[PDB]
Amino acid sequence: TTAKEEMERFWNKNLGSNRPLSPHITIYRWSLPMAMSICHRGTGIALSAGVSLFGLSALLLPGNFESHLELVKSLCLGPTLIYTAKFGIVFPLMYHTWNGIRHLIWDLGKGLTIPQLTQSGVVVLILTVLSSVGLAAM
Amino acid sequence: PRIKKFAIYRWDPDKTGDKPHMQTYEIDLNNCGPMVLDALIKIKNEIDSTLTFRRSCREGICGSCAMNINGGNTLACTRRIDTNLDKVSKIYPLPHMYVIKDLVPDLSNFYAQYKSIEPYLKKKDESQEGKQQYLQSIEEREKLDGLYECILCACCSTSCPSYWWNGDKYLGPAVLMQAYRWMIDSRDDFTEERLAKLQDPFSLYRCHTIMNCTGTCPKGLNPGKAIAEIKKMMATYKE
Amino acid sequence: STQYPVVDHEFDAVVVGAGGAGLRAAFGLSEAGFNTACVTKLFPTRSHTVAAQGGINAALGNMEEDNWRWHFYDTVKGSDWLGDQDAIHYMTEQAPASVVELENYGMPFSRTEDGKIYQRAFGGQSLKFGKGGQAHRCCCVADRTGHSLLHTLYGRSLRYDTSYFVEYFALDLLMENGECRGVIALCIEDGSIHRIRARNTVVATGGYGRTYFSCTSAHTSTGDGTAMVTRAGLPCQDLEFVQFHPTGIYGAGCLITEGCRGEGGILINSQGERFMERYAPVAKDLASRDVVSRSMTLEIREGRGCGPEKDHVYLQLHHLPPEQLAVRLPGISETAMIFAGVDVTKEPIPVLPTVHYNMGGIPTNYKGQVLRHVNGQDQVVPGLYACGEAACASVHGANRLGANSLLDLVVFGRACALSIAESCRPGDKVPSIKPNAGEESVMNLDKLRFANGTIRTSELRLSMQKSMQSHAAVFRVGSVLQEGCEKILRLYGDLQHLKTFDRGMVWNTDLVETLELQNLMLCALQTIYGAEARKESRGAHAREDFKERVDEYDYSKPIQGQQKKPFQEHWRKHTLSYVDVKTGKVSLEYRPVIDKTLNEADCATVPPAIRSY
Amino acid sequence: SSKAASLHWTGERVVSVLLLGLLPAAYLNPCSAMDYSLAAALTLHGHWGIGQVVTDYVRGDALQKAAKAGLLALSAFTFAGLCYFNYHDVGICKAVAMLWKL
Ligand SMILES: *Cc1cc2c(cc1C)nc1c(=O)[nH]c(=O)nc-1n2C[C@H](O)[C@H](O)[C@H](O)COP(=O)(O)OP(=O)(O)OC[C@H]1O[C@@H](n2cnc3c(N)ncnc32)[C@H](O)[C@@H]1O
Ligand code: HEM
Ligand SMILES: CN(C)Cc1cccc(NC(=O)c2ccccc2C(F)(F)F)c1
Ligand code: SF4
Ligand code: F3S
Ligand code: FES
Repeated sequence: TTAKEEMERFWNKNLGSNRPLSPHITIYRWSLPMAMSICHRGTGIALSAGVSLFGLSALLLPGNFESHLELVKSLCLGPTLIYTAKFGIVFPLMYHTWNGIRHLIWDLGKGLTIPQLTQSGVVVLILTVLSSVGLAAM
Repeated sequence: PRIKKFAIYRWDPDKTGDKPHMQTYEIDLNNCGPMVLDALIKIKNEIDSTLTFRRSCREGICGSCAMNINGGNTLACTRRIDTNLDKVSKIYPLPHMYVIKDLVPDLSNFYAQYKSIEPYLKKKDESQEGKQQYLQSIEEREKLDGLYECILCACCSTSCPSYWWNGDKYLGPAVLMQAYRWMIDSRDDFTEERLAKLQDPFSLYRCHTIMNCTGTCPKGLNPGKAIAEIKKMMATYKE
Repeated sequence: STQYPVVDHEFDAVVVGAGGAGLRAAFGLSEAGFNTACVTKLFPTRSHTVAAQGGINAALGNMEEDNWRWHFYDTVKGSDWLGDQDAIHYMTEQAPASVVELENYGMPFSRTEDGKIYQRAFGGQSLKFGKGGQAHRCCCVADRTGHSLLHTLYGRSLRYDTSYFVEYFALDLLMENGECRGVIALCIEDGSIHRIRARNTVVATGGYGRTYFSCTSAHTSTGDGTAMVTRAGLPCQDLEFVQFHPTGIYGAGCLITEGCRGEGGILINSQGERFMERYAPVAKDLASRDVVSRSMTLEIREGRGCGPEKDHVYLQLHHLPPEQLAVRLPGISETAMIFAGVDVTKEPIPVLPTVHYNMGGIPTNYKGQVLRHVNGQDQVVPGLYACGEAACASVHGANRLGANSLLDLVVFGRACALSIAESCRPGDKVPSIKPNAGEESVMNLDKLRFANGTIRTSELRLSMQKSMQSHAAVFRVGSVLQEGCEKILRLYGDLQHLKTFDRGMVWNTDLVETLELQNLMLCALQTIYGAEARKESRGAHAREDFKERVDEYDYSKPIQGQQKKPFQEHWRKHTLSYVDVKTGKVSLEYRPVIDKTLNEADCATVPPAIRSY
Repeated sequence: SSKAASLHWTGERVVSVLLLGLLPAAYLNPCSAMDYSLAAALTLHGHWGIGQVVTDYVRGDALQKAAKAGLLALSAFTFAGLCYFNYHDVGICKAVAMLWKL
């Protein structure tokens, strides 16, 4: 028998039988490294959705950009109410940027021990809250 | 007398219409060993001789008793029982695996993947083998440390979320580290084509450095580090 | 029996076992061109051999200049002259060739300044035939040498088309009119039964350490092949000779290597004195396993305890260099921390002499052929081979030399392959077995599957293990051995009253451990009866009443004015043990040790001498 | 004897460091020339980003065929949408600047 035949006979046996898949998402213990990879997907997808909505509306929706700004100005420009929108845009962007650097540091080969992971994970998490408050204040 | 509670995953294939369920066993810790396997065998010997599980060395150097205890894939003979009596130890089979019976997963695909990487010394001229000992400098031997020690418990691979979703086409942490183990071996001549065997999007590039592999390894090894080191070789190697 | 589907398999050769010997024999046949099947109850990597820590002996001469003939002398001297010198010759000569073979397969041996395979000192090994002092010939992969051996032997076996029957519990040998036809096996996965028939059968199932309460061996070391031989009415050899490894952790019963003593480990008693120099002056704490454990076990009887309840002794690593305990012995550095809770660089290791090696087993040629005993003479069983710990070519004889088993594995695994490659060709006539053959093994299986007695499998196992531990320890007297014999015989009748709960086909660990119990018992009976009958202190088997080493001559005084003792009056002979399966009766025969070598001119016979270091 | 999977991985990390460099470069030097390069890097990295998500979760021969097409259609429209905005409207840099002091 060969390696490819063993894999081919593996699936043929299990799928045609009443064997259950052992629990995975339900049972596995969470950690900071774990959770921080979910967010990088989330932020990546949310940011791509944001960019796409900005591009697609330009071709579909009529008027110039200044026309759309005056449309937002119709509601009350609350000093802390508009801060919510301004923070809610940058927060995922900056997290993904900081965590993206951490990913690039990893692909370079450095910082792949369990202590260093949880260390650099916090650094990314802290830089986010600081840069997101710092940019919303601009 | 200290009483510890164990909640264990149970499934019988020979019982008609038996659905997976949890079964609780209580154990006195005074006349029992310190490790989880010591407890597992104690309920096997006395309380219920239906609890089917894999055991061998009880030494942490074979990889039979690999299972998910308290949300972590480790060896039961190495993991000591939490002396906290109020907490109930939840024992599960290796995550996202076909259950043969109780805590016994079908590792056939896993082993098969290890066969596909060719984990054996390959020289371009094997006519002179069996008579001369191959020379390897003491520094080239240091390169294999942290890699050869792998016991193939499947703990790391079965902890990888990407290996859950793509177990069929992605090799996983354990298997990939062994591919690397035979890459940097100074005696191996096939370093180039060992990398070319990974030139599809699934074999190697299904890793996203989630790092669950190195975190859960019972032997303390670092497969993820090696996997990232493979990726580096893939972008640099020529011809 | 109309409940069990039988699926017959047809091969050229069947190797039962996936250890070192098991694997080497397996792919060696495939490499030779044979259609080979490999039957194993574990996954090949889980095989004990993985737990091996010390090293593998070869006279490569990488530290100093060495000769394999000096290694020959050390092994036979260690075997207390019960070792068959034809087999020891073959192994010691093949020692350098077989190691080079493994390193070329891809085994990551530790390296030297030169770049060659790192060798190190070990117990009972000496240069220049015992005269030249300490010898360094133990090749090792750091402290995980058996692990790496098994992995690279397994790794290499994927290169060949060997049919692996993974997790298949071999029940009995398929036998017909003396000649062996193969094996009948239970498939653990679906509960089915398979009659795998071949021309030649290789039994490599390892030791039966689980016969005792405290052993270094794995839970799956249950001497299964040994039982298959005795259920066929064939004899077992030297089963009373059980090795007690001097250094094994008191707690769970785990093992720290003899390589601890090889690098520079010291043994400490009650006062703190190096008590091993008090017993053996020349070899000190790096003496043979039967001598070192003899000291430790008797030290507790003096009252000189070391533990909380005063039962275990010590192995100290308080003084050893920190950087040495990272490249030479990193495997014990972690395993002592887990079970004992001990830092190896600052705190001493608590140890007790515990069951380690079974030098006894299935009687074997130097060619690896199984031997039956007919009319006081030797006779080869057609198509039946054995290698490794389960075998007994008596390379180890009365006492195994340190780090020789992993050699014994690779060498005699290879030997079984070569003997088949010469005697017949691949694709030869595979003899047919009766349609109703092996049915009694199936019926035995069915009886234990639906077993409903008064004593549970686990409780009877415990009753066997504790019985052997107190009656057949390091020291034993005829008085205590007699009580142990009738106690074990009583427990064989208790097998009728076995209780089994799991009634399933798929993965019945309750059934297979009960099958293992049958095997363990059959090993125990031959061990204890052979021990009580042997009235001498040879090798590991030491008698307080018969403290003398009884040979065919009194080898203390010059060999001249001495009348030779008859064969049936001394004790320098192999214990052949039979057991009637239905009544549990143990009957014993005896066959002489082989003294002649394969070539006198190349390797001279070493005559019996005084056994002391 | 091609290595397309390795080059694609390398390409991803190159555009990642390019996009990382462009963000502060846009803040420092905001122009039409920075708008298009930001429109190029922003769509590319994202297109290869979701491309990984698709290859991870989407199981099937018929589904991945449609998903990779539908993603390409979106990515093409996204790049065209940004380029139109850079040419006929204020451009990315100016749009963020106007939106911020609001
Ligand atoms: C106990 C021990 C011994 C030991 C050692 C460490 C420990 C904990 N370290 C050693 C060392 O460093 N150097 C050395 O020279 N010796 C050392 N020893 C002894 C040595 O390691 C062992 O004796 C040796 O490994 C035995 O090898 P062998 O191949 O003969 O046996 P195995 O490793 O146990 O493998 C047996 C295989 O056979 C299959 N099997 C067993 N029973 C069945 C049945 N029922 N049916 C089908 N297959 C069966 C198993 O699957 C196993 O793979
Ligand atoms: C300049 C800041 C950014 C950096 C440094 C960066 C870096 C990275 C890297 C290296 C990855 C690959 C992670 C991996 O799978 O190994 C990634 C994931 C991803 N990014 Fe970015 N990126 C940035 C901004 C953005 C933006 C603006 C978008 C929106 C278009 C985006 C969308 C995505 C998507 C969709 C993924 C895939 C999700 C995943 O597989 O985890 N990124 N980022
Ligand atoms: C580890 N838990 C239990 C959380 C959990 C549950 C389900 C999916 C995930 N995580 C992913 O799905 C994931 C996240 C980032 C990159 C790649 C992936 C993946 F490769 F596709 F697997 C995590
Ligand atoms: S790398 Fe670690 S977790 Fe993975 S199989 Fe090896 S020992 Fe187990
Ligand atoms: S657990 Fe899987 S994600 Fe890649 S580094 Fe991780 S192998
Ligand atoms: S049984 Fe050997 S690792 Fe747990």
